[PDB]
Amino acid sequence: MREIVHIQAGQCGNQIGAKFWEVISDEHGIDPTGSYHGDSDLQLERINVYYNEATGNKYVPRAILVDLEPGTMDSVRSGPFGQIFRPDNFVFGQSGAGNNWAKGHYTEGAELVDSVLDVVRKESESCDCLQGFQLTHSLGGGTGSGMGTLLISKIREEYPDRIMNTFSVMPSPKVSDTVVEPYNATLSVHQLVENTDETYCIDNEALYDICFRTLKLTTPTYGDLNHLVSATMSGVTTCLRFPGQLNADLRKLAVNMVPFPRLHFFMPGFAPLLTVPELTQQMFDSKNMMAACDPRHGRYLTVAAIFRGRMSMKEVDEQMLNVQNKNSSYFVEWIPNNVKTAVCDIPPRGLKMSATFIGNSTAIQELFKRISEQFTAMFRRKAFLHWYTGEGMDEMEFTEAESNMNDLVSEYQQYQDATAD
Amino acid sequence: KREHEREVIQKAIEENNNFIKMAKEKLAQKMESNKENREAHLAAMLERLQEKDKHAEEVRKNKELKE
Amino acid sequence: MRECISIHVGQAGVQIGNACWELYCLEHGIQPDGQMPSDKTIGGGDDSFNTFFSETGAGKHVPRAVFVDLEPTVIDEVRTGTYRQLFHPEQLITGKEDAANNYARGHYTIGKEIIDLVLDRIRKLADQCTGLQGFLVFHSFGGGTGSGFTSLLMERLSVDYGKKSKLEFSIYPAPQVSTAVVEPYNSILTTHTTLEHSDCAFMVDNEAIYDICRRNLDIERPTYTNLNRLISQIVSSITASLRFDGALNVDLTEFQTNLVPYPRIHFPLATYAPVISAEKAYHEQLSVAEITNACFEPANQMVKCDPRHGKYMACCLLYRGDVVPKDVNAAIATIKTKRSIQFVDWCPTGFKVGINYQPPTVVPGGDLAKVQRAVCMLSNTTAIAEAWARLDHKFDLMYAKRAFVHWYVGEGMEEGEFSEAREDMAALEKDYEEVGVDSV
Ligand SMILES: Nc1nc2c(ncn2[C@@H]2O[C@H](COP(=O)(O)OP(=O)(O)OP(=O)(O)O)[C@@H](O)[C@H]2O)c(=O)[nH]1
Ligand SMILES: Nc1nc2c(ncn2[C@@H]2O[C@H](COP(=O)(O)OP(=O)(O)O)[C@@H](O)[C@H]2O)c(=O)[nH]1
Ligand SMILES: CNc1nc(N2CCCc3cc(OC)ccc32)c2cc(F)ccc2n1
Ligand SMILES: [Ca+2]
Ligand SMILES: [Mg+2]
Repeated sequence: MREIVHIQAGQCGNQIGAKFWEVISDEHGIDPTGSYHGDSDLQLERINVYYNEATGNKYVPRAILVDLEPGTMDSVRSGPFGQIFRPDNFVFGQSGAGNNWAKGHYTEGAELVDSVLDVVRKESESCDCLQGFQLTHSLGGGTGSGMGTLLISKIREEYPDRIMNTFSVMPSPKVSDTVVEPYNATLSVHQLVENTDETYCIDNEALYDICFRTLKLTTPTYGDLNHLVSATMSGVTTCLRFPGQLNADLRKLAVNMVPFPRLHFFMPGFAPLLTVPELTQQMFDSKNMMAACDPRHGRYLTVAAIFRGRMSMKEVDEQMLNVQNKNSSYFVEWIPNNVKTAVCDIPPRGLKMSATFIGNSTAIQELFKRISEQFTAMFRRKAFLHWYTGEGMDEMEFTEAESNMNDLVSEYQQYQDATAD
Repeated sequence: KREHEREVIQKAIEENNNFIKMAKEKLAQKMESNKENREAHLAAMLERLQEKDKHAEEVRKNKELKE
Repeated sequence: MRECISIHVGQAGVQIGNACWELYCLEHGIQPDGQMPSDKTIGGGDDSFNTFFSETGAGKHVPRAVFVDLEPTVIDEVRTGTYRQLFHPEQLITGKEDAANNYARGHYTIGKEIIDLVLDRIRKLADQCTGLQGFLVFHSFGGGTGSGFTSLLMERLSVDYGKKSKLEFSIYPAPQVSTAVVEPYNSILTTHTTLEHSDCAFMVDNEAIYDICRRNLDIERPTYTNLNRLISQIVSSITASLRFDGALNVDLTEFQTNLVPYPRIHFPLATYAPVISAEKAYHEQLSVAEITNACFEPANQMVKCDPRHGKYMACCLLYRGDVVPKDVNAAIATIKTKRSIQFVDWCPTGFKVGINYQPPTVVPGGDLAKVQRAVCMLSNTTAIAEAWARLDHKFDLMYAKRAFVHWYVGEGMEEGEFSEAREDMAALEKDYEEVGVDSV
């Protein structure tokens, strides 16, 4: 057994965390009660990675639901599948975070945090071999951003030798008008660079543009966006949840994908939104990236691809060999064989062949540059500093997160520019 | 000639031994420098995570200087 | 006596042990429950196959082997597979967390947690031995367990068994089957850490084996099960001299005299023939001279290199099956005139020949044709140093940007171990140059 401990926080955190559990429950053959009505035993082989086994043959998500307002918490169990969760593992506040990061990190989240920590430990100590954690949250919603990054900091203090894998949702003025989101995200990133091993950048700008342009949804709902995210999220865990040639776990992914501890922000991709050449073509196409970044604007440090479906893998071998050949100037030459692929037989519900694409591209600096621009438009003005400096923070705490993220892109640009000879 | 016959067999023993020795010591040296090293690293990670809790004290104490 | 204990480390080592020990059983007529109808010496004997199998009083023949992996996936398949009955549980040693493709975790972090248990199990095997000869260590270069734990074990074996012989079967990494971008790092580290502790190491290049399967068996996309079944045939040829009796049979240790001219130059190049499919072998019978020629076609080597653009310091032919020396001698004489076989100037050019009459076996439902006769050539050629150049080049590309080196340092290693390892490899490559230079 290799147990990941799941953790949803804040508004966006809990919602994208719910559809995750729905989708993999369905793939693994598990109904909203927690019993197994599935065809193939391949759906149980690695079932303990995300699922506590309960007598009566009931499987309980190893999940910790968290928020500083009980609204989101109620909608969860009311939602589809709400009754497969462990009732103890809900941990709600009351006051709320009010889209302030200082409220989630230092003050109001700080009080609720030790109660969450208690729930982590109980589930952790029940693990034969703890991989580590994955946290779903957003980087604009005060609870997910500030408390999430505080809960990371605290979990790392107590499990410094476990992997910290987060799904972070990036604010886009095309999806939320709330003015202080460049502040929240930048303060979260200052933390994510230092205390996570692997972060999938789930960009709302990229989810919006996708639904608008490719899906032609004139006005898309947080339910249309989050439809993208569950297909993404189901992809980048397929090698955790199912057997394969490789013994995929959260640490082997970090070792192979993170050439430098700070450059651990991944660009995810999904296809289709077909023939093996088209998946491969699309899955490297900027239009299928779940981060608003062009790969052809930087270079790939490392890449991992998951082919789901029933396909001639010899074809996939040549197809993936084709893309690197024809796109060689877009993969750093100083990391040999930096493109790996796995192939799973079970496709998600509804597609006969998907492909999922994880990419450490130096073009992610594109995403961080956007947020660094929205930030400085405010900080040059000192706008809204009272929501934070009132909660006790210094101004140099904003300057420091700003120079930290500035550096993170300098470094992405340093390795895009680097050459072998 | 017998004196030399026993020097050779004594040299083979001497060397087979000095080899088992330098191995045994090279390992223990490596394993020790490794324990030190790996620990120094985990202690560094905590000393800085813990300076994060001292800055959560300073931050909260500033907001009590607000009332 | 003259017993050999086999140690199978990590995924590749353990699965190749499966291939090998299933093949041995089929060669010696041992059933999956360990019983051997032909052995009338019950509970023991000093027959040749006893060098690899001990016998219980109840008639079971038990591999003198130990499987070690830092996680349980791969060894659990043994514990429940067709040959589960062959192995006493104590022989199958697993941990909980693997090395996560990290030499450091394999060698230090995770691996320090299990080494004593492993050496204790190895000792329980050595203690059954009336005249233990040495160890056969199967492992990958690429994996974190394969590389880091193997070398920890090798260091420790040198301490507990002094100069007693340690041979290696080492899987050299290939992009077509690689599992990790870091396999060059693990490769250089374990090669350096082990060089002093190994007496002879037979390298298997996964791309060589992959190509051979694709060309000669046409498997479109060969599996580990495809590769391992061919590896086991080459392993079986090298060990056939220890497990089988024979008038014309040459002990493997006698070939080692010729194969190792200096302690660091101990990497022989293996080449095997014929590897042919059932359909392509039907009605087509391959002569002693045909299979012998195959040995000098570079596309049949276990390692990709050009012996034609290097020099030989040794050349051995291990034949099994329907082969007599007259044929052999004829075949060699033709090849000598018609092929590019240049020896260094300091060693004789003769070919050392062994013949085991027991014909090769195939595994049920395998893709290899069952042939009447087969050969494995073992040559010491400077050409093998090409494989070190390739690997050394990949190492350098990443180590100049220090890519991934933090995962090693965070586990307790120092950059100095990397440069110390690489420098050893650089000297190894220069040693291979020096030996081929002419005398003065
Ligand atoms: N020929 C062959 N090679 C294999 C096999 N399994 C793994 N390998 C090779 O081994 C290399 C990786 O090392 P592994 O043995 O899989 O890893 P490990 O020894 O279990 O060590 P860990 O990292 O802790 O898992 C890859 O380059 C593979 O090509 C196999 O069954 N047959
Ligand atoms: N993609 C996506 N983004 C969301 C969702 N809900 C909220 N967000 C984003 O998260 C930010 C607000 O964070 P929020 O979840 O409300 O924080 P919370 O109230 O403490 O949980 C906004 O910028 C939204 O764009 C969702 O369901 N999907
Ligand atoms: C847990 N997620 C995960 N991990 C993977 N690993 C671990 C195993 C070695 C590995 C080496 C890599 O070299 C660049 C990249 C990635 C990976 C992985 C690999 C795939 F080819 C496809 C999907 C994957 N998904
Ligand atoms: Ca007997
Ligand atoms: Mg393993």
